[PDB]
Amino acid sequence: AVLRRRVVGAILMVLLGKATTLALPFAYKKAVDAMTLGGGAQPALTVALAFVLAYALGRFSGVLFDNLRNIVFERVGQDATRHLAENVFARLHKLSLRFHLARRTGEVTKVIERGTKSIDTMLYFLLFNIAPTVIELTAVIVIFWLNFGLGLVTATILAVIAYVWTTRTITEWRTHLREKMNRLDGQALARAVDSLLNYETVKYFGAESREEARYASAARAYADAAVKSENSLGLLNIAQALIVNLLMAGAMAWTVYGWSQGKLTVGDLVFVNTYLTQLFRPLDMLGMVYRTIRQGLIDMAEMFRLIDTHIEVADVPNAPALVVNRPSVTFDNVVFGYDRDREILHGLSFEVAAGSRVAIVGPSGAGKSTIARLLFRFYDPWEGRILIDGQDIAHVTQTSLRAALGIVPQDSVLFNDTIGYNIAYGRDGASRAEVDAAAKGAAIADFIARLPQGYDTEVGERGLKLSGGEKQRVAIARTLVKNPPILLFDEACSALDTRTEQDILSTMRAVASHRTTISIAHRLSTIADSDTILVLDQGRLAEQGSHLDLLRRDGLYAEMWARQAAE
Amino acid sequence: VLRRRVVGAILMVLLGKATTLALPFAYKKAVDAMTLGGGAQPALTVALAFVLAYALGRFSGVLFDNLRNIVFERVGQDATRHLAENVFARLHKLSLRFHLARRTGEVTKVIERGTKSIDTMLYFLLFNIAPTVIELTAVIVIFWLNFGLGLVTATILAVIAYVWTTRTITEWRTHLREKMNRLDGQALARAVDSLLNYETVKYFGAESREEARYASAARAYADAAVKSENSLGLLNIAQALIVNLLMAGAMAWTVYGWSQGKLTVGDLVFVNTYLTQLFRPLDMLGMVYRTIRQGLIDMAEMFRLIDTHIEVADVPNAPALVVNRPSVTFDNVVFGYDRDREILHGLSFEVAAGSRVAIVGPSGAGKSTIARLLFRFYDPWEGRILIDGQDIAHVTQTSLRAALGIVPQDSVLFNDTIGYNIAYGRDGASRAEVDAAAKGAAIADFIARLPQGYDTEVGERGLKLSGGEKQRVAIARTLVKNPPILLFDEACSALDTRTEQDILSTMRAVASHRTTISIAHRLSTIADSDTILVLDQGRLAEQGSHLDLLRRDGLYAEMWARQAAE
Ligand SMILES: Nc1ncnc2c1ncn2[C@@H]1O[C@H](COP(=O)(O)OP(=O)(O)OP(=O)(O)O)[C@@H](O)[C@H]1O
Ligand SMILES: Nc1ncnc2c1ncn2[C@@H]1O[C@H](COP(=O)(O)OP(=O)(O)OP(=O)(O)O)[C@@H](O)[C@H]1O
Repeated sequence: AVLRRRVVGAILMVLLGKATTLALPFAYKKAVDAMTLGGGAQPALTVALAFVLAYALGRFSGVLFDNLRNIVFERVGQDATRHLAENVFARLHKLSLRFHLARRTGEVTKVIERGTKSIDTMLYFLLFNIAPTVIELTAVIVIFWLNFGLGLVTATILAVIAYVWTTRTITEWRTHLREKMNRLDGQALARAVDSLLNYETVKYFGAESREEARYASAARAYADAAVKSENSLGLLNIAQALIVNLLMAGAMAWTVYGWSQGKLTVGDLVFVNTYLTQLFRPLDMLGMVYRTIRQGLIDMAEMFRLIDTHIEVADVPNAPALVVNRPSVTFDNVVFGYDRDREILHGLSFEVAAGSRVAIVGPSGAGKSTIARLLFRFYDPWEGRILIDGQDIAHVTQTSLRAALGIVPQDSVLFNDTIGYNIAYGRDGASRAEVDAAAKGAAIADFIARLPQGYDTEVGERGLKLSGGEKQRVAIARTLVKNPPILLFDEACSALDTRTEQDILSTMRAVASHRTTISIAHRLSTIADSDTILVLDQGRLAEQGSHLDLLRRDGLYAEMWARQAAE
Repeated sequence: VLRRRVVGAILMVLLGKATTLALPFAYKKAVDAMTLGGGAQPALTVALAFVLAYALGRFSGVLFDNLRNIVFERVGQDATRHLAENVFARLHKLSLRFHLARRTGEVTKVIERGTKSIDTMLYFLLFNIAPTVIELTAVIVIFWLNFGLGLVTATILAVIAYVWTTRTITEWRTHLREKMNRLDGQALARAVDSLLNYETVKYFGAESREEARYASAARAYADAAVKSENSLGLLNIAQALIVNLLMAGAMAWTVYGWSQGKLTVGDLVFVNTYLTQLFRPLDMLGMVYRTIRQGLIDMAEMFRLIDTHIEVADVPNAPALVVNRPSVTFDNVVFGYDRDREILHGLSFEVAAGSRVAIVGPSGAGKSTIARLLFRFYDPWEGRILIDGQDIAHVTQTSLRAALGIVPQDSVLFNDTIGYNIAYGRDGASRAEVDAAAKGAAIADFIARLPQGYDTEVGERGLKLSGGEKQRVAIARTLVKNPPILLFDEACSALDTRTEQDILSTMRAVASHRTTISIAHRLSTIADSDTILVLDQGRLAEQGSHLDLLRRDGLYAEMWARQAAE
C-alpha cells in the first residue's frame, strides 16, 4: 500500500489511547502508597499537582487521541468509501436489462445507501472496537489472575458468557424486527419515488390526496416497525446494563468483604473500583459491536446478493471480436419470450443483406422492438440464433457487437445537460465538425441556430424541455455521430412532421451508401421506398418483399396501406 | 393524545436528575460516617450504602436513559411521519417548471438530510434545553448560597470563552459543511442521471466515461468531507481543552481551599462530584449546538427550495368551473417558456362544444404547448383562455383539472399492474368501468390473452409493455376519468392504423356530448375531424374541414400532399 504509514499511525494512536486508562490507576496507587498524611509539608503540593495532572491531562489526551485518530483516518476512510461507491456504480451498470426494466427505484436506493453507510461504519468499528476492548479485558483478567482473586476471574468469565448469550438471543430478536423495518422503509421510499416520477400523471388525474394517503400508510407502518425495533434495542441495553452493574456490585461487595474499613492490599480497593468505572464501557460496547456487526453483515449480504445476480448476457470465455466487412443481419428460427409463460416471438427467420434498406412493419405489439432488443443482445433467444456478417451474436464479445451497430430507440432518454453534450455523446471526444454534420443531417442546425445560447440550452430531465420532434432529432444526431455500419431506427419519426422526415431521409440517401439500415414504423408513407419490407404479426414473418410486390399480393401490408390511404 | 407520554418522559428525566443529585448526597453521608465513629451496625450500614448507592445509581441511570428512549420513540416516529407527509405534500404542490428542470439526486439528498436531521434536532432539544437550565441554575444557586463568589465568576467566564470559541469555529465550519453537502448532492445527481440513461449508455457503450465522471464527483465529495471532519475535530479538541481546563481549575480551587483537609466537609466533595457529573453535559452541549446549527441551516435550505413561490396559484376564493357547453377559446394568447424565447405569440381560435378538432402544423409550432397552457401548467404572458365563456385563471385548479382529460405525448405509468393504472382514472374506479375502458381502448382481448393479465407487472414507467399497449393504457385511464373535454397529444403515434381506426370507431359510436381535441402529424388520423387548425409560428393560419382546407390550396393542402406522396 501507499498509505500503510497512515494506518500504522492510526494503530499507534489507538495504542496511545491505552495511556489514559494506564494513568488513571496511577493516581490512586500513588495516593494509597502513602498510608496517612503522605508528604505533609513539601509533597502535599506534589500530590495535588499529581491529581490535577492525572485527571485533566488523561481526559484531554483521551479526547485528543480520539479526534486525532479520526482526523488522520478520515482520508483513508473516505478513499475507501469512494472506491466502494465507484465499484458499486460499475457493477450496477453491468446488470441486465430485465432488472433495470422491472426495478423499483426507491427500494434499490435504500438498499444501496444502507449498504454503503453500514459497510463504512463496519470498517471503522472493526479496528476501533475489536482490538482495544480485547486488549483491555485481557489485561484486566491477567491483573485479577496474578492477584489472590481466583473466584473473580471465574465469575467474570461466566458472567461474560451469560452476557454474550443474552446479547446473541436479543440480537436475533432485534434482527427479526429489523427485517420488517427495512422492508417497510424500502416500500415507503419506493412508493414515494414512484409517486414523484408520475408527477404529470398525478396532476392530469388530480390524485394528490390519494398519493399522500398511500405514502402516509407506508410511513406509519414503517414508524410502527421502527418503534418496535428501538424498544427491542432498549431491552437489550437494559439487560446488558443489568449484567454489567451486577458484576460491578459483586466486585465491590467482594472488595468490601476483604476488609470493611481498610484495604486488602495497597491498590486493591481503589484499583478495582476505578477499573470498574473504566470497564462498564467495554462490556456495554461489546454487545453494541456484536449488534452492529450482525446487522452490517446481513445488509451487505443482501446488497451483494442483489447486485451479483448472474447477468443474463455474459461473454463466452475467449470470445472473438465482431468483424464487420459485409454487414448483414440474419434470424435463424429465433424463438424468444421475455417470460416463460408468454411466448413473444415464435419461429422467425429472415435475412437482411449488406447495404439494404429494410423495413419491419406490423400490428401493435407484434414484437418488432423485440427484434431490436434481441439484435443488441439484451436477451439471449430460447432457440435459433442471430447472425451479423455470418457470425453468431452470442458467441462474440458484447463490446464489439454493441459498438458495431447504432440503434435509435422508440422512447429516447437524454442527459440533463446541453443539447451539445447529448449530441456529442454519440462518440467520445467528438469534434465540432462531426456534431455540426449530425445536426444538419438530423434537421436541428436551423433549430439550434435560432435558439438563444442554442448549443448550451438545457434539455431538462430525460430531455423533456425539448419537443418530441426535437428530442427524436437529437437522438438521430447522437446515432449519426456514432457512425455505425448498421443504423437501426425504432419509431424515430413518430413525433416529427412529414417535412423534417423527408429532409432527413433525403440526407441519408444522399450520403449513407455503405450502411445497412433497418427501420420499423407504422406510418407507411416513410418506408414504401425501402428495398424489402417484413410484415411481422403475432411474432411471425407473414409477408416479405418490395413495397410494390406487397401491395400487389393483396395481403396484410396491402390492407394496411389501403387503410392508411383512406380519408 | 400522546402529551401524557412526553410528560412521563420529562418525569423520567427528572428521576435521572434525582439519581445524579443523590450520588453526592450518598457520598456526603459516607463522609459523615467517615468522621463519625461507627461500629458493627454503622460499618455494615455504610458498606451496604456504598454498594447500593453505586450499583443501583448507575443501573437506574442507564435504565432511565433507556426508558426515556422507549417512551420517546413513539412520539419521535410520529413526528417524523408527520414531517415526511407534509414534505411529500408540499413537494407535489410545486409547479411544472420545477419538476421539468429539476435534478433528482440533489433534491433527494436535501430532502433526506432535512428529514433525518429534524428528528435528532427535536431529540437533542428536549434532552438539552431543559436539563441544562435545571443543572446550571441548581449549581449556580448552590455555589452562591453555600460556596464563594469567585467560583461562579470563573465558571461564567469559562462558559463565555467556550461559547465564543464554538461561535468562531462554527462560523469557520459553515463554509465546509455547505461545500460538502453541495458536492455530495452533485455527485448523487450525476449518478442518478447516469442510471436513468442506462439504455443510452448501453447503446453507445460509454460505461467507462460515466464511471470516470462519477469517480471525479466522488473524489471531490471525499475531499470536502475530509476537510469538514478535520474542522469538526478541531472544534472538538478546542471544546475538550476548555472543558478540561475548567475542570482542572475547579479541582485546583478546591485543593487551594485546604490541601490536607476541607474548608467544609461537603465543599470539596460536592465540587469534585459535580465535576464528575458535569463532564458529560459539557461535552454533550457543544455537539448538540453544532448539530442544531447544521440541522437548522439544512432545514432552512430545504424549505427555501420547497417554498419557492409556486408559479400557478388560484385567485383568492375563486368559483368552480361550471361546464354546460364545453368549448375552448384562445384570445390573443402570447406565451413563452423562457423570457428570452417567445414560443407562442398572438394565437386565437375557437373549439365549440361536441366538435372533434385537430391541431396540425410543423414540428415545434407549439401544439403540446397549447396542451400545457390549457391545463394551467403555466400562466400565459398576454391574452386569455376560456372554457364555456369562463376564464381559466379565475377558477379553482381542482375543478379545471378534473374537467379535462389529457393523453400526453409521453405517457408515464406507475410501477404496478395494468389494472391499477387503468383504475387510476377516477378514485375507487369500479372494475366495470375498468373493463369498459379496456374495451374502449382495444385491450380487453389483449389483457384476456395475457397470463395473469390484469395483474401483469408493467415495470417502472410501463416499459415492460409495448408502445401501442402503453398508449392504449393511457387512453383507458383517460376514459375512466370521463371528462367533458378529451385532449389527445400524439396518442396513436405508436399504434397501427387498424387499432387507431377501431378505437376511433368505438369512441364516435359511444361519445356523443364529448368535446374532443386531437394533435397529430399523421394526417390519416385526423382527416375525418370536424375542423382542423393549422398552427404556424404560434398562430392560427387555417381552420376548417379537411375537404375545405384541401380545396383552399393552403398550408394544410401542402402537408397532406406531402404525406400522401410515396
Ligand atoms: N419545458 C420547456 N422548456 C423550454 N422549452 C420548451 C419546453 N417545452 C416546450 N418548449 C419549446 O416550445 C416549443 C413548442 O414545442 P412543442 O412542445 O409544442 O412541440 P410540438 O410542436 O408539440 O411537437 P413537434 O415539434 O413534434 O410537432 C418548442 O420549440 C420547444 O423547444
Ligand atoms: N419486460 C417485458 N416483460 C414481458 N413482456 C414484454 C417485456 N418487454 C416487451 N414485452 C412484450 O413484447 C411485446 C411488445 O413488443 P413490440 O416490439 O411488439 O412492441 P411495439 O411493436 O413497439 O408495439 P406497438 O407497435 O404497439 O408500438 C408486448 O407483447 C409485450 O408484452
